[PDB]
Amino acid sequence: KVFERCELARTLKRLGMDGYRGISLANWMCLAKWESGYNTRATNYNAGDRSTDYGIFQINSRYWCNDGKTPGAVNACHLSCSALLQDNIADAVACAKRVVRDPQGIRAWVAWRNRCQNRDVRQFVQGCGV
Ligand SMILES: [Cl-]
Ligand SMILES: [Cl-]
Ligand code: NA
Repeated sequence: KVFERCELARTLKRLGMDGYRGISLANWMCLAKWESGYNTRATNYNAGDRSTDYGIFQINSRYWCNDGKTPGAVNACHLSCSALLQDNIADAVACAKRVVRDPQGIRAWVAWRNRCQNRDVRQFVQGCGV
């Protein structure tokens, strides 16, 4: 499913992402936008290290979910990577919460550093009623 901006904004708020571990809703929106374009079925194979990024938040199979084919990987979210490709983002959200529970926080995603950090991100939630 390809989420519409405000539709996604409201969904994340309901799932309790606003201010989770100090991260504003607008930052989560910026992350989803640059990682997948709000697309839940987005998958990206990294031929460089044999891992794959899954779903709306492009969560990596090396540490977070299990896809069985990534070498020396763990499954911190305790989920099959397939769970991260559903239209319902409840699981992807539970896993993203797990990711940011680590010391790096939102910085775990290099894309956030490149396109969201130190920028005016208000635009992602304007007019959405959140
Ligand atoms: Cl699962
Ligand atoms: Cl599994
Ligand atoms: Na894994």
